[PDB]
Amino acid sequence: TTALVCDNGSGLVKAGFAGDDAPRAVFPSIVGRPRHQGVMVGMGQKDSYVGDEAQSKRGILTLKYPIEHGIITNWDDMEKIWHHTFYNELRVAPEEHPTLLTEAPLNPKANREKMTQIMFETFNVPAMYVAIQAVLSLYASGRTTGIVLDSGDGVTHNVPIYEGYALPHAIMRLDLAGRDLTDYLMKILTERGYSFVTTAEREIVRDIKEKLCYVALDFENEMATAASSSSLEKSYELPDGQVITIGNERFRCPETLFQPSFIGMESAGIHETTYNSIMKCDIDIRKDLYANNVLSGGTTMYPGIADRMQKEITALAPSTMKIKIIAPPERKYSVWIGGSILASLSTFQQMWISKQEYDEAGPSIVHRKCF
Amino acid sequence: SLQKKLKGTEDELDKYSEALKDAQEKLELAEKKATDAEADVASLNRRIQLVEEELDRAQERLATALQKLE
Amino acid sequence: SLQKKLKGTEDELDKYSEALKDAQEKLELAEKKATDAEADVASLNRRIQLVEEELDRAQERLATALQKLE
Ligand SMILES: Nc1ncnc2c1ncn2[C@@H]1O[C@H](COP(=O)(O)OP(=O)(O)O)[C@@H](O)[C@H]1O
Ligand SMILES: [Mg+2]
Repeated sequence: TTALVCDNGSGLVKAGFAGDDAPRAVFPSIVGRPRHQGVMVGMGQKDSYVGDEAQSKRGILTLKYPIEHGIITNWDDMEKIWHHTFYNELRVAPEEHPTLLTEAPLNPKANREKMTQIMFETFNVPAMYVAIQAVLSLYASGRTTGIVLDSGDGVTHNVPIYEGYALPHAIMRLDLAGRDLTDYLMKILTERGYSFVTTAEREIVRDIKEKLCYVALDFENEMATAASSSSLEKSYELPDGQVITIGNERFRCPETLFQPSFIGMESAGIHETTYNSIMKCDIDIRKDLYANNVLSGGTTMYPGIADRMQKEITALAPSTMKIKIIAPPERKYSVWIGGSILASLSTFQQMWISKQEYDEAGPSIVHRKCF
Repeated sequence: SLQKKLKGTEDELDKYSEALKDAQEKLELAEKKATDAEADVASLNRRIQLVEEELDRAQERLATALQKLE
Repeated sequence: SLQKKLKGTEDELDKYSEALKDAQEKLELAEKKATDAEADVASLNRRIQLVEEELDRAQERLATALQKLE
């Protein structure tokens, strides 16, 4: 048989078979329903639109995200998305395919319990397993030590690992992620005159952020430069024309990751949380954590993020320590590649949660010897 | 009479429309290439100045160590 | 009846030709900018390696001077 690797994530679902190099199917985790009435008779449209199909009919739909920050708030929509992934995209029956799921650190136990219950009872998978994003990112990066930063669309967390031994007391979790950046981009575009409110225009703002935004090495210097020169303006084409221009907002939105005070958050920037997490570890393992800083996740795909992160860390870390940052080109799909590597290991075949074993041990088996 | 003139005009319109479409496609291709090159060169500008400053302070430290050793 | 259609076709053909000329001009400008950026980045990446080796030699000399000082 073969193993199936899934990654619910947040805002993007990427799933495929184990042993492959890239996910076979990638689509947003969006479920939509029509908010209008409809006058044509005999069309026979379905009740709800899920996955990438709902993106093609964005104009007559309202979009809801079942996952807010790692956790799952709506379960019927989550089951719909899982059914879509298992049937429409992969065309495989989950009755004979073990499923490896992915979960963020510092999450409620109820999430894992309900995930396993739905997987075992609604889909009848022969076996399953739940794993942490950061460990699988470290698997994909080819390292065995080093503090790893994972900033997706829902949550940002740092997990330091040394010689294959995790340090749970030094794991930091922050809710600042891409969705908050998109919301701040909305809040800042109104200053120029462009107002986006509808959930359909959330995708437009997200596309603008993805294709146009960049991280500035210096904030004050860039603000001074853009206040006089006009070389920073770039134009964007809306889905119906009406070209728009954007100036300072090009680099102010990503600065929220380093200046959380922009959106009123009390916490400090990722450049400081990473250093704090490194300092929470021992004193003999800090060299390898400094020299093996790993970045992964969608929000990390900003151009110029690595240079600013390294500059800030070097400004914080002692001058003697060498600071290195690993930013592979395939940062977004690092977690899935790590999952594909892990599920194909021979020693992993006895760490699955079996069907009868789960039946004996109850839904709370997840936190037992089998993780 | 007029029908051949209209047919020729339509054929010319189609030909110039195809040429215009190709012109755009090449325009976005060139613009994307130029933007990528500009982003890369700016990033490694920042890298090269920071590296040069690192070399400068390394030389200063070496001079201080040399005089202290003397 | 057909005269208005012919006039509209001629007008849109003229607009298409003007757009084509503008597209060619913009493509030429973008290509020139891309070539300039490529030359600049080539010089930058061929001189950054010299800067890196210089700083490495400086830091090695710093280390050996510190050892002799100790
Ligand atoms: N090329 C890009 N540039 C900037 N941001 C991006 C890019 N690609 C994706 N993103 C952001 O990353 C998010 C997707 O993150 P994702 O990899 O799904 O995290 P997770 O796997 O934890 O759900 C999107 O919301 C998007 O805003
Ligand atoms: Mg993720």
